[PDB]
Amino acid sequence: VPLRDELAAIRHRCAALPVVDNRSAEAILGYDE
Amino acid sequence: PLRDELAAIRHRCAALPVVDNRSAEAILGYDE
Amino acid sequence: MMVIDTSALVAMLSDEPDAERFEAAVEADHIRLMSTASYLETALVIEARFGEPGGRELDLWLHRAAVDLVAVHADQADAARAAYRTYGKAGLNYGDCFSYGLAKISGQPLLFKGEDFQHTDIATVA
Amino acid sequence: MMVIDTSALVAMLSDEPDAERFEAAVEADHIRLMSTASYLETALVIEARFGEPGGRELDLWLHRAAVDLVAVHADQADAARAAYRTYGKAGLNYGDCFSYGLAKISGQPLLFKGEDFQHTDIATVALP
Ligand SMILES: [Mg+2]
Ligand SMILES: [Mg+2]
Repeated sequence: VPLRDELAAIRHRCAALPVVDNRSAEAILGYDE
Repeated sequence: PLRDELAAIRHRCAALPVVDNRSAEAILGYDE
Repeated sequence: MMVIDTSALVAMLSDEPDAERFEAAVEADHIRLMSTASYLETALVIEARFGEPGGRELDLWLHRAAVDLVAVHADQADAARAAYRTYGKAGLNYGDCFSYGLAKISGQPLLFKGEDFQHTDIATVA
Repeated sequence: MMVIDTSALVAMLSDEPDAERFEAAVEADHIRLMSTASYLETALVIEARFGEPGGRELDLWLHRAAVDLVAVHADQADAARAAYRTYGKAGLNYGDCFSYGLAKISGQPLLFKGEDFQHTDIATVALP
């Protein structure tokens, strides 16, 4: 119920999901040429 | 007649000096 | 109606090959839509290539083509997000997403040059 | 009011070292905006990294923070376009221009992390 926890839950959940793509940050955008 | 203008603009714009010739990608900040 | 990506303006303004066919296209149908963010990508590419005098010519082209600069609405952003998992990285860029977005939503064909933007869900302009 | 940049959301959604400090700042300001192109950018980076279950967590974060997704109107693109002459590249990339544009037309401070928005004519939300 308090937003601060709600976002921590979301973060920790999302954070803890598998890395289907370790191509990091800028190559995802099609911008490594 | 529309066609003339976009040719005039194109020719007129194309004839500017090239101040940076780097790739489109790189000048958008996507090359570090 | 039509949509014009950054590829077909950065092309024309730089007098790349077949720029006159892109003019005929611009001529062939009267209302021409462009995504405020494709326009922006176009505005940066021009003004680094040719400086601010590049921008004058860019600005003249857009006013003399009577272009309607369409806002990136949420619905466009969701079609791109949606479509990127299939067609993103040949591929499809972040910059391309706004042309895709506007097109998929507006339902209009897309003027462009380059490999990307072939083999996607939306129509290509001949 | 605030505006948020993808650099921030992605920091938070990827449990980056600072992440807690951003939560505290998001929590402190109850009115929040994001450009649809900065929302779109995160989406691609999250969904690529974690799959659509990541996307799901993005959509849920956005829903609870009640974040305003703001259309990228012509006026913002101009300010962005103009700024980049001054602050592009040691500065902004094409993607940063969207959060940049919204902050200046809104006049609202920008929550980000990293270097790209360090030295620019728009205010920043500082961390607590
Ligand atoms: Mg494009
Ligand atoms: Mg950004």
